[PDB]
Amino acid sequence: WGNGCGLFGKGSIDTCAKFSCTSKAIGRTIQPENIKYEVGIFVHGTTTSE
Amino acid sequence: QVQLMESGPELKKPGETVKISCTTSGYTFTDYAMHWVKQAPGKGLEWMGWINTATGEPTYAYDFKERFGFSLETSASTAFLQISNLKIEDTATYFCASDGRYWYFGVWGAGTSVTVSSPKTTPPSVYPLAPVCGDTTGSMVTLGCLVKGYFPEPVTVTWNSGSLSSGVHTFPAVLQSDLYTLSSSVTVPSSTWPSETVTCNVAHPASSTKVDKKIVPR
Repeated sequence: WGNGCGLFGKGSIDTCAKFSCTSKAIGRTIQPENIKYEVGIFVHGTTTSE
Repeated sequence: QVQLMESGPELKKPGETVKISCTTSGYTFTDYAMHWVKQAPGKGLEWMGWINTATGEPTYAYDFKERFGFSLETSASTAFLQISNLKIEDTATYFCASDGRYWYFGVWGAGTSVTVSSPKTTPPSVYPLAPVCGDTTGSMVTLGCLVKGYFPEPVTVTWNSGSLSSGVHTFPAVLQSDLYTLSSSVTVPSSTWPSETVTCNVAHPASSTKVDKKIVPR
């Protein structure tokens, strides 16, 4: 009877808080045709350290 | 018998607070909720809300929330309507009801007219109004009484101590600088004026002024 109501032992409330995202991660999905491969190929001839 | 009486007409100013009382009879008080209904100045009835009485729980209509309140007193069967931060737009008549739940109620409250304004209590300006030549039409001379700038309501405007009510029309008054201006016209035949005395008696007990003005010919 002290707080807000004339009954005892129970109650009901709805607590709402606006959501705010400070930071978010992002994922990616890989398409098969989009995949590229850079393949270095070399044959040994006359060479230097350079 | 179930009869709902309320606090009478109340004089208020913007920025104050008020608790509007509704006293109920004929039934046990906590057994019926109190439906609160505001009547807008445009004579719209705007429903304020109902207070669960048991349990003492007010239920507001969303427009009425947080500046209004519903409070109760169980023993003397008096329901209270509390208002904080009075506003001039709240000048209106307020009502209470004895709850029959989703069918509403069978008994209406007596009503409470709140007046939110910022005037000084003032006696009216009571002017005997002399009719001209164009004012006499069809064997009757119309006479009139201007009641100007009085606060607060009401004013009792009679003619010759109310002896002649025949052609008397007492018109309503509206707000001018929070002062009220009305006019009253008595219709008597041309043979009765200015042969017989015609005096408009304006009784304003709120300002304690009873004014007697007789119209004289020009």
